[PDB]
Amino acid sequence: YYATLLTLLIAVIVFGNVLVCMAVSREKALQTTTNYLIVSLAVADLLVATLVMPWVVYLEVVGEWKFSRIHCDIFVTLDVMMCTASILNLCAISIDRYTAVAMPMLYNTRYSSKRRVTVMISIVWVLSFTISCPLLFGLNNADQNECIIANPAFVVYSSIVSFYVPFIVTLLVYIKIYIVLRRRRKRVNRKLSQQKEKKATQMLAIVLGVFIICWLPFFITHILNIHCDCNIPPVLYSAFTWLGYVNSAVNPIIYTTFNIEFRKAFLKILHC
Amino acid sequence: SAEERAALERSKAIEKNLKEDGISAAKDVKLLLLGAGESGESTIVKQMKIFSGEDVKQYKPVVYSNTIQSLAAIVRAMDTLGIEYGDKERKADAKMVCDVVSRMEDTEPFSAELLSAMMRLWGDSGIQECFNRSREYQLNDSAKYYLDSLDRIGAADYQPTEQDILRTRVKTTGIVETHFTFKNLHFRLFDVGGQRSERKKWIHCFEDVTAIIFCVALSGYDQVLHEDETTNRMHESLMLFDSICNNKFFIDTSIILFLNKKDLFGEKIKKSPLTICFPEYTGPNTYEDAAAYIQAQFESKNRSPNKEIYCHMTCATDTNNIQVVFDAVTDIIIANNLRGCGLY
Amino acid sequence: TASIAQARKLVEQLKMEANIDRIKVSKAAADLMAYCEAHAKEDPLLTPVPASENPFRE
Amino acid sequence: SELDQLRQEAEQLKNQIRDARKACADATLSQITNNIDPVGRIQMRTRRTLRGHLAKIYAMHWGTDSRLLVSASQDGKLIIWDSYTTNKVHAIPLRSSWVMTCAYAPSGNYVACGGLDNICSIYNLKTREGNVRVSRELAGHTGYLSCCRFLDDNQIVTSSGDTTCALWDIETGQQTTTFTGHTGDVMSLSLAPDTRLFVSGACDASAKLWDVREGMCRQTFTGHESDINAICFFPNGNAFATGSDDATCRLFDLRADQELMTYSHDNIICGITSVSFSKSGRLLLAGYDDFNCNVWDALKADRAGVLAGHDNRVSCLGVTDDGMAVATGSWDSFLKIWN
Ligand SMILES: NCCc1ccc(O)c(O)c1
Repeated sequence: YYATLLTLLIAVIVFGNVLVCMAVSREKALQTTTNYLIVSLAVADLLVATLVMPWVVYLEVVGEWKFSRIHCDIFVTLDVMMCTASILNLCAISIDRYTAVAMPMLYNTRYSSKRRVTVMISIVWVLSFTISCPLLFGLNNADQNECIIANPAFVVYSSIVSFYVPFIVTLLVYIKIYIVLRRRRKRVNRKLSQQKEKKATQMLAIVLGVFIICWLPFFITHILNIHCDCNIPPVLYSAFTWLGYVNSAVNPIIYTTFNIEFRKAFLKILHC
Repeated sequence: SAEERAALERSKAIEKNLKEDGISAAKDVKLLLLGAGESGESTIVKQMKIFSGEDVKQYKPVVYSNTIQSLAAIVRAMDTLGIEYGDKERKADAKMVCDVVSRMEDTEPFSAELLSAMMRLWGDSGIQECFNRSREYQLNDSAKYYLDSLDRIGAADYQPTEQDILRTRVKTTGIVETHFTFKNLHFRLFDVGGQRSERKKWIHCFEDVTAIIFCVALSGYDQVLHEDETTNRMHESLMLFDSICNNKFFIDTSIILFLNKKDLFGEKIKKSPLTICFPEYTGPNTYEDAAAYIQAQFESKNRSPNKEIYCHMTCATDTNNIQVVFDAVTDIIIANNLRGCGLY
Repeated sequence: TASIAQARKLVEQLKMEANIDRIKVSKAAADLMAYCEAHAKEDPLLTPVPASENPFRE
Repeated sequence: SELDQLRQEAEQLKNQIRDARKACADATLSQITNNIDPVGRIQMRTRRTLRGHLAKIYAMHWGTDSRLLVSASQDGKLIIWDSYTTNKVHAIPLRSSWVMTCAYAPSGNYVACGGLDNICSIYNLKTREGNVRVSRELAGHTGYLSCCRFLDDNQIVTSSGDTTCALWDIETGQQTTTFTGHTGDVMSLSLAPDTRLFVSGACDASAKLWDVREGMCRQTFTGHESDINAICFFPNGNAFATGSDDATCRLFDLRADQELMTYSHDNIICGITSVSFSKSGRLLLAGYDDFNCNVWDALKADRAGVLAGHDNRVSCLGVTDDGMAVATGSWDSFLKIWN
């Protein structure tokens, strides 16, 4: 009955993400491949906050899922689909930045630019559907009013495909982008230009750190809670699950408040 | 209707060709070349251009049409000057040439009849006299050359060129496009040397240029022309540099600055070392410190956080010019891509 | 003496223009209005043309 | 000596011209038109959008059939559009992509273009092959071409950034008449309805009325402070209007030898890139650097309406001969047809 204290999280997730969508939809300066991937991320966060989080609150209010079984199967499927889509959008953003540095001539164009954005967004939503799809039938094995994902056939598969592979992708790519930025920094060698590189060597760390801290403890618990008898009370599992959505609340700021064009778009939107 | 479908097929063919051309055209690097005098512009262009048959192979129909239009001009000279042909029949041939020109058919395939009549016209002493009186009626002497060789222009059907003048395009003046490649990048350098006109009106057309290459001479630190009203080349170079650096259309366009004639500069600074242009300069009377001061004078004109100036000192015999531009372009593109992501 | 030839050309141009006849502004304005009024009913931007007649709306 | 006498005579002649001007400048259109109704609010909408250019559009011109529109952009492609269906009719590659002006012949047989290469290129649109090729190149200018307009199939008027205009014989490929007297670069031309007179606007802001057959400047007009970017004629041939970098448009009458009206507004801080009139001459249209085109009531010096569908500076305007449609083009690579 204290689930309603999570209401502000929903309000925050939607608010920040709508600003991102409007920042792009109300502006033309913000028409880049990174801005399109950022909007896709904002959409995944808006959909998890709108379609999943109110039911997370309903379930926390009353621990018994006093609703239909079909509704739960849909809720669970959307929860997985939207969280997976958000993570995969983070991967798409990281790889687009890699292309931007590793192959500057392919990034700075219009035809291959549109093709890369179309392919990355499509593959993100295709994989999120494919991964969550098995939860629409059979394997959920829900019992009475409890409809929590706990089937190893899906839990291990989903954890590996939705997180660990995407996880290892961004960190190596982000580190490699840093290796390239650092090796060029040490050759180009007035203080601000090194400082601008330094902000990059700090902003990359921010993107990686928030991703790692928000999703890592959930998926370890997610597998461990089924793997063996262990000290995982429902309060810890739920706390990590909520942290997973906190990541969705965080994304709009680390992705859009460092970009001056987004700051200007936000000031226009906010009448500031 | 069938007519509308035919129109749609033509429209689709046009759209397809426009898209394919846009796709290939976008894969390039655009560089604008500026300076405030003769400077090192010609030196940097010659050095960058380490296409040679490209124009030669492509202008055959142009030389051909110039040859025929000129021959018609000669016929006009014939009647204007009062120079008659020995064979009056050739006057009818002269009329044919004028009709070819007036019908706008001088770019069309050259028939046997046109060759026979034009060769008959060319061998007449009155056509050579028309050139002898070219001072009264203006005739194209290059076309004269091609007319002397007209038998080859006609009988061969196609030949890239008969002259290495490259049509000269001396009157073309205007903008001179230099195309080249290096490593994996293609470049188009726009040597805008002939635009003796107001820059405000034509500068905007280069707003989307990848980078601006600006060439100044170090030896100009004390070089004053009478046309400069006591001002030296260094100050004219700095004033133009500042004008372009803060131009509203180039706020985020990076500049690659070449300081040329470093040898003449180093030798000249033995006497009056940088005192003449920068009387306030204080420091060792050396090549390195005078050069550092001058470069600082150019560096100080960059007032945009999203712009940088690349500097390199050159010598006419110093061939390390293509790699410098290549590297500067690479860093400019990377910086622009990094700002797209917002990393940096 | 190039500036003298230029001054001569300027003087001749001004002497020519100085002898051009002129009409009153109120008359020119009245004629301009008369033209606009006479054809006002004919101008598709002042009198919108119905879609059955307007080739861009049909 | 002689130089000072000639300079003083020139000053006396300018003073005499100014006084001759005051002799007639005792009325204004802005007062005489207080006796007529306003056009009211004009709410034009786009009916067609023309897509295809991949670069800033610099020139556009309507043909005499009100159906075929020609445009040119930095892509180096001159495109002929069917304004009713959006179907493309022609795409002409250019030998030089630095194109700033174009025109459509009144006969529908020829088109022209030019720019920073100082060459005016005339193309033949009616061929046996079905392809379009260069019919002529007009060389002899020493600066960029700012405007080209056809008088007839065999005669074209050019204006360049060489302080001069010229009348060219297309069939011969040579200049036949030159128009001198400008000091700054000349930005635009407009031809009279009867082809016998034309006007030009210059950086020095002195627009001039030229006699096509005489080869001399017949009238000099002043009023702007900065460069004049666009000029057009009033449909009856007795008046013209100019736009400048002063965010001002001015209407002049050739027989009055006077400026009749000034078009300005407190909220316009962008210059004028194009000026045109409606068939009746009642509406004056001007393109601006704030990504829109204002429609002015030419007899009121007020705002009739605004066309504001562009994302970049407006570069060209035109009106059909019958007044049925207004076309615009801008640096955003799109063309629009307004009705
Ligand atoms: N509720 C957090 C989202 C979630 C839940 C289960 C999963 O297997 C998964 O990959 C993601």
